[PDB]
Amino acid sequence: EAPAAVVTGAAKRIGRAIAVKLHQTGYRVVIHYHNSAEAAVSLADELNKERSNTAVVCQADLTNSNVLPASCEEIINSCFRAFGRCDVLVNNASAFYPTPLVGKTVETQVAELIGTNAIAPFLLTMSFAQRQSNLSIVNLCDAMVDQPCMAFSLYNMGKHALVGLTQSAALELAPYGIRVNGVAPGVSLLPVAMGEEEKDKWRRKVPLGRREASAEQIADAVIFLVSGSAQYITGSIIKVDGGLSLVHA
Amino acid sequence: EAPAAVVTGAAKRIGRAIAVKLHQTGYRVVIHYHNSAEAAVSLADELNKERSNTAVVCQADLTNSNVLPASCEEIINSCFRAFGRCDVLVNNASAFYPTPLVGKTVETQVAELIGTNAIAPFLLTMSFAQRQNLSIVNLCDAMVDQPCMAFSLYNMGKHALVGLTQSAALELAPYGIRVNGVAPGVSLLPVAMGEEEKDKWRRKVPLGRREASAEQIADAVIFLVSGSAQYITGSIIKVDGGLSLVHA
Amino acid sequence: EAPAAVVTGAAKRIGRAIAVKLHQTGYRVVIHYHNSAEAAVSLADELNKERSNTAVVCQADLTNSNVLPASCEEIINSCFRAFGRCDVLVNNASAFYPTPLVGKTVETQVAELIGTNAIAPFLLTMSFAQRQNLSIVNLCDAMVDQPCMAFSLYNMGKHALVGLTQSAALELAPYGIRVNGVAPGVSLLPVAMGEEEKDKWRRKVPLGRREASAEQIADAVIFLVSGSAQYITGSIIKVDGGLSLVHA
Amino acid sequence: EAPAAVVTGAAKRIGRAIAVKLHQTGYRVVIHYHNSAEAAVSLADELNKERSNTAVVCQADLTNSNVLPASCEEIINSCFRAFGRCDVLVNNASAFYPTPLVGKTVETQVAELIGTNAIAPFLLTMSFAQRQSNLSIVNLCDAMVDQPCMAFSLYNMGKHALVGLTQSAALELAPYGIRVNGVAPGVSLLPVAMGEEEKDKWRRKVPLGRREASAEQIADAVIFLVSGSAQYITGSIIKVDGGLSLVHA
Ligand SMILES: NC(=O)c1ccc[n+]([C@@H]2O[C@H](COP(=O)([O-])OP(=O)(O)OC[C@H]3O[C@@H](n4cnc5c(N)ncnc54)[C@H](OP(=O)(O)O)[C@@H]3O)[C@@H](O)[C@H]2O)c1
Ligand SMILES: NC(=O)c1ccc[n+]([C@@H]2O[C@H](COP(=O)([O-])OP(=O)(O)OC[C@H]3O[C@@H](n4cnc5c(N)ncnc54)[C@H](OP(=O)(O)O)[C@@H]3O)[C@@H](O)[C@H]2O)c1
Ligand SMILES: NC(=O)c1ccc[n+]([C@@H]2O[C@H](COP(=O)([O-])OP(=O)(O)OC[C@H]3O[C@@H](n4cnc5c(N)ncnc54)[C@H](OP(=O)(O)O)[C@@H]3O)[C@@H](O)[C@H]2O)c1
Ligand SMILES: NC(=O)c1ccc[n+]([C@@H]2O[C@H](COP(=O)([O-])OP(=O)(O)OC[C@H]3O[C@@H](n4cnc5c(N)ncnc54)[C@H](OP(=O)(O)O)[C@@H]3O)[C@@H](O)[C@H]2O)c1
Ligand SMILES: Nc1nc2[nH]cc(CCc3ccccc3)c2c(=O)[nH]1
Ligand SMILES: Nc1nc2[nH]cc(CCc3ccccc3)c2c(=O)[nH]1
Ligand SMILES: Nc1nc2[nH]cc(CCc3ccccc3)c2c(=O)[nH]1
Repeated sequence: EAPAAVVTGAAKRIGRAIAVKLHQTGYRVVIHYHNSAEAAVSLADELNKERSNTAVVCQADLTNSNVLPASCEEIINSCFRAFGRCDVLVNNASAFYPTPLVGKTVETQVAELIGTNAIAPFLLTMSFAQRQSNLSIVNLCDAMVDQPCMAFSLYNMGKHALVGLTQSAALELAPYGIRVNGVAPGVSLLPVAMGEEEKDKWRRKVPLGRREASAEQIADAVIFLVSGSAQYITGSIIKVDGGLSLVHA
Repeated sequence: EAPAAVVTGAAKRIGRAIAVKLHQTGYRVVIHYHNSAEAAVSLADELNKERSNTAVVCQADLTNSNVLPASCEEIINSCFRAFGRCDVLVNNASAFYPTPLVGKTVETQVAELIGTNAIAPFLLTMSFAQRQNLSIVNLCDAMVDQPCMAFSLYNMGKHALVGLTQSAALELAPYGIRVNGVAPGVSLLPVAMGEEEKDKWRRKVPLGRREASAEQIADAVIFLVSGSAQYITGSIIKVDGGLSLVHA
Repeated sequence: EAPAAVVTGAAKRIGRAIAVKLHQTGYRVVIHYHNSAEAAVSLADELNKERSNTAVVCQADLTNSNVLPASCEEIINSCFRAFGRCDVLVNNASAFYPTPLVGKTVETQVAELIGTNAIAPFLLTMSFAQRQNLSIVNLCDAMVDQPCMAFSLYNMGKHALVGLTQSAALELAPYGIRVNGVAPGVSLLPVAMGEEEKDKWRRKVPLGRREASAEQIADAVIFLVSGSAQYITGSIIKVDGGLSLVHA
Repeated sequence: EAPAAVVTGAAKRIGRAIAVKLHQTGYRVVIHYHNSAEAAVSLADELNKERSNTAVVCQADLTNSNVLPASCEEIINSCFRAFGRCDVLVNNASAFYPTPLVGKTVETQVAELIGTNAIAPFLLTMSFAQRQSNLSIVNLCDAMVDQPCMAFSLYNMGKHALVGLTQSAALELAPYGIRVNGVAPGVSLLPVAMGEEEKDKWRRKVPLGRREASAEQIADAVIFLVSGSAQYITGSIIKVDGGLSLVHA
């Protein structure tokens, strides 16, 4: 019987690449999405045509609120309903936008940036563990946490809290045989609204190849961490940044 | 005239010591409190006896909610109202208790632990910078990489505080605002904790097999706000007696 | 065409497991040794039984001295003489004994601990890169920030090795050479160590309450040299089962 | 009885400013130098003029060799000889030059960069503690240690090893009442050999003030760590870099 994985924000980009690669490893996947309904349905269709009844979709908003604990519990329950088990959780969904210290209200920004990056992963970790072999959780972090982008405090705080969770959950869930790890990209798939000249500026900063990581290169590290080649690894953050975090100003 | 300082959770323990020591150095102080009104007033009385009209109190819940941004804005305004200036912000207030992954609802635990430790300091930082030797000092934790068992949300809150310290230091540097952290290991142990558990933590400490007094924590805060630290920003000073260096 | 790998201290324990797994993956291997001649030769015969002329041995002392650069140049050259190429360098050889701050002379301790853990890896890296999916893997230590009592020089050697990993990754990236690290917590425990002391360390480990097999360490090395890690440089992968996260 | 301090590389720049401030704090100082004989003697004069019998000089090469343990033993002995006590050790002396992986022999480069930045500090710490209130050691580290200069491997390795010494010695010497800390400058007094356009390039990188640290601002952090306001601080490294280490590439 095939193991099952939950991947958050899996409709497109890096989340999709992780969902695809986990499926290619033989996982049945729950494809979580928020707004991207068509891309999520289309991804599940491509994976179900490869192997029938191996991909389902699951809609949930991961913004912080008093109903968020129930939304996260349902995401996890949707895996057990469709596949009868949950072996892997991948915390990939993330809001990303500036919040300068000097549109959306601040309480909305806080709820989205901390909710998606830290609080939902915490509640998803709770539910994953409480619903319970090679069990593992993989958190999508940020290799640039110590060298943050200007005016991204709430986003930076969220990813720092995610490092804390990864270490805290690794310690506490180790007796239960659940490994908690992280993957930290530098520059991978750049924002869609980012101009090409701004893209190349960041590409030129990368020592290894002067380019960004492909989504597949991120998914490769996720797949290593969930495999039997990493059975002793827990509380480890693997940066996949091509040397970006090593370059001085 | 004299510089003014905002200290959150300043009625007792580490906050009180920071407030006293800032006052002794010549600062006028806002003593923020949530539940400890009497203690806050009695501290203010003691400081006002020393120098008239140099200490005020301020009440605010720092739990995460829809009204939190306004509460943080009024704490900062309270400093400008009393003293006409705000030079130092000390983010000391902090909820601390366990949250097992496997009583208070989880949404309330999130609101208090992430609220007091990370979100309130974020909102106070915003208000501090917006209203302008200016410095902010965040009360971190030296055991962030070696967390207490079942203290996930608290650990998440303190990790986020490190992130705020670094981000704020970067963004506020052009404005002349320095942002630093002080990370206690074991200082004044929780009032609830038992003597047995207290002495266990004390023997772990390489330096003197004792805990830090609150004023040893305050000494590091006093250094960071002074002219001796004019070039220091984005730094976190451990005050743990070597505790974080000890293996399992 | 089959790639080639140099593994230092490959006669026994972790280095042997790394040598075996690299060979099983399709690498031709230089098995470096210092004193363990019989074990190194025994491994080479084992591997050459599997595939003919795919393993050679290389004797060198990796203590710091004026002949160390020449020795490291010869180790790298032996891989080219045997196999016509050098694709992978694994710095595994390591001296490990206490050096109290308050037998060997101190200058021998400095030469041995800093030589094997830091200086030889630097000199091997120089010779590796100068001779050119190229990668280097350095054997670090997950407990580098929570060090064993009275192991100063060893801790210094391992800290310096983290420095080399980061510096070489930055500098050799234009050449397409990746430089990474594997950091074990508790793996294969010392040979003469009593099971009672062994169990004290095993009990410290959150994951499974046991030490890492040499094969589990080798697994992270195999991943870092593979095509699944072609964007990974300057990274240090902990294989410690959550040990570095446990407070005193 | 006024306390006594050893400052290595104390004839010029940061080391000199540390020696001066310590003297102003009431310490009697040993001025260690290697080649700056005129500057060291001149400094001892100035300090002895202000307060008689408070300053001596001590010449020593801190390059790694078999005689280095003896040289370090002698530097400490020189403090006990002049002042009858030794309360503070400041490890400031340091060689700083590129060692690309692809003018001196490599063996000489290894000996100077690892010797001065790591090994001599280790042997001085050993000799200091062997001869033993508020006793403390301050190691001059580097804020840019995880974001190193290109082609500075051996220097960077030496500074990394110095962080490890600071933490190891703090742990080990704690039962003896000896605190061991570090100060990590980012951009401070820029090297003499550097061009003025390079200097401005580095100055522009600094978030706080767009300038470098004066030697005195570095000395202020050293003075704090040796004082009674830091008697619970051990194994801590204080960055004095004006936020430089927080700036991404
Ligand atoms: N891309 C990079 O260069 C880079 C660099 C460093 C770290 N990372 C990390 O790696 C991961 C993947 O990166 P990425 O660039 O692929 O991320 P992304 O495209 O910016 O976001 C991934 C998904 O998150 C979901 N999401 C956003 N807000 C949500 C909300 N409020 N509730 C529920 N879902 C929400 C979105 O799903 P829907 O489209 O369905 O709404 C989105 O597709 C992220 O966690 C990121 O932080 C990426
Ligand atoms: N104590 C230690 O050994 C230690 C160790 C590591 C880190 N630290 C850090 O150092 C700082 C001070 O330590 P401490 O032990 O003195 O802290 P504490 O006693 O646990 O809390 C300090 C104050 O925070 C306020 N507070 C708590 N919850 C609040 C809420 N929901 N809204 C508004 N205010 C709230 C309280 O004020 P009211 O009484 O008025 O309600 C309390 O007096 C903290 O940030 C802590 O994380 C301390
Ligand atoms: N085992 C663990 O629990 C653990 C924990 C943390 C880190 N590590 C790291 O992982 C790596 C391997 O661990 P291990 O326990 O297997 O190592 P180890 O047995 O202690 O040493 C490995 C080899 O190093 C060689 N060596 C020692 N001194 C040498 C010298 N002066 N010149 C040349 N070679 C010398 C020896 O080769 P010969 O036999 O031929 O003399 C020895 O077999 C090491 O780098 C270690 O620091 C291991
Ligand atoms: N300046 C900065 O921007 C900066 C940045 C980061 C870290 N730091 C650290 O802060 C400390 C002070 O910096 P600095 O710029 O003042 O250093 P520096 O001027 O480059 O060197 C300090 C002293 O070290 C001595 N020295 C050099 N090689 C020696 C050897 N082989 N044996 C014995 N002594 C030797 C020299 O003494 P003599 O003149 O008598 O020969 C020199 O005066 C250093 O440890 C440095 O690594 C400085
Ligand atoms: N969720 C999310 N989180 C993120 N963290 C970092 C990124 C993109 C990396 C980047 C950051 C700043 C400028 C150019 C490229 C990113 C993203 O695109 N989405
Ligand atoms: N807010 C707050 N935050 C805190 N962090 C740590 C403490 C108490 C000291 C301590 C630290 C680590 C383990 C046990 C006890 C503490 C506290 O008493 N209040
Ligand atoms: N070279 C070498 N380096 C090492 N670092 C750490 C170890 C063994 C792990 C250990 C360290 C201290 C006490 C018990 C077990 C070890 C070893 O066995 N060999």
